[PDB]
Amino acid sequence: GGLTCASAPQGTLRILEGPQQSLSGSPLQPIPASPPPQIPPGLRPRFCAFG
Amino acid sequence: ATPFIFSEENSALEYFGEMLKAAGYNFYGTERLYSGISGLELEADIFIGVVYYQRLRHMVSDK
Repeated sequence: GGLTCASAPQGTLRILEGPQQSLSGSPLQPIPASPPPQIPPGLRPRFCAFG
Repeated sequence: ATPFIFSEENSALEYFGEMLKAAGYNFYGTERLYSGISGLELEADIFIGVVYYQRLRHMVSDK
């Protein structure tokens, strides 16, 4: 009436919960790159010679 | 003067020389001076500009 060893298991199942990968879009930056410093339009000379 | 904003294609000297030439000065930043001692226009045109100087805390009065 006691507990005895039974037949060895024939296989093992290991369960884990996993989600999946999306598409590669690689959206690097809101406003991207190093935007260049640049000329103010027209500007004009702010200096003249004497005479 | 942020580092890494001006490349080989867009140079800093090109940019600021265009800025200067747009004000009536010359591209390369050289204006020609006179000698305040002899009164003659020096043969070489000088490189003049505006730069930001700091004054350090080490004075001959303390050393």
